[PDB]
Amino acid sequence: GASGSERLLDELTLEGVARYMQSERCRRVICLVGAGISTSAGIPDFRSPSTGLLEKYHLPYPEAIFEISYFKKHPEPFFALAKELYPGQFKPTICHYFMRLLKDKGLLLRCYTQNIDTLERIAGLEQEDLVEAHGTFYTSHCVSASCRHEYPLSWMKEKIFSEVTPKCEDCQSLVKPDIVFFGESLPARFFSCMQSDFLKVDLLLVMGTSLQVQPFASLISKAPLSTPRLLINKEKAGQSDPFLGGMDFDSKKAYRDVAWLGECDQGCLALAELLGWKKELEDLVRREHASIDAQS
Ligand SMILES: Cc1cc(C)nc(SCC(=O)Nc2cccc(COc3ccccc3)c2)n1
Ligand SMILES: [Zn+2]
Repeated sequence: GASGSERLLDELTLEGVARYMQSERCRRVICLVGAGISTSAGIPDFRSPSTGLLEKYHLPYPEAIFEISYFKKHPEPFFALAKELYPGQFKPTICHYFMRLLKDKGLLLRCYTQNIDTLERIAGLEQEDLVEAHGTFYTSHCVSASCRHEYPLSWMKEKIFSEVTPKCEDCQSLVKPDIVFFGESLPARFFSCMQSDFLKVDLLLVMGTSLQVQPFASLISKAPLSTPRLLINKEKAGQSDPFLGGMDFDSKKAYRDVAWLGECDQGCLALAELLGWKKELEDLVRREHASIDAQS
């Protein structure tokens, strides 16, 4: 039920969420994550103005570089932009490894991500664990329907840096990263998984997303009425627009939604510490970071 029935959280705080998580009531967690979980890895949110998408690629207009139609006839700008924005290193954040701990602890049902940077995979989430709602750079495909040859990121990276427009070795068609361009539908996996997972969820962990991009944002409304929802984000997000239901953190009717405001790494660290996981998290991160730093 809603605010009229027995609530699952004993209090609407990070401390209440932690007690809930270590109770028998909470077995299956869905993470919903966005660009906010990767900024501390040095990957800007290209939707944040302070980063902002300087682009004299001589486009007929700015949005074209995001459009699938334009890409297919003029791919060079996109791949030039891809070389410019290519991360200098792929080191997942404390937040990413917190989700790996969730997996290790048997609590992770699914991570739905809006990010295309592959850090969830590098952190040790497996394909079965992931719904990459906006696609990913991890794999690319020949765009010809009769071919659709798949290429790994290692192949696409070399093409991007060598500034050679990637073409299929089998048919010489364009090869496109598996990211969702404007004009493309979200992956079928998104809708298939959503239909099943939200029947099974005990906790929504919403991290590093302002829940402004649809249909990803609508995911929070697919939770059962009783399911607690914890937002870890720099700003409060997900409340209904008073002009145009969503999160209710602060009203007298609030019963299940909690907002922890700050950096995602710091919120996840705080939650891990409550859970008694801080040493485990520290050890995992320092080990994986050391390994990545030492890549030779
Ligand atoms: C493995 C890996 C490799 C790379 C090139 N980038 C990343 S993450 C950093 C990042 O944002 N990169 C990037 C590259 C190109 C375009 C855009 C944004 O424009 C679009 C255009 C169409 C669909 C979606 C987004 C962003 N990760
Ligand atoms: Zn092909």
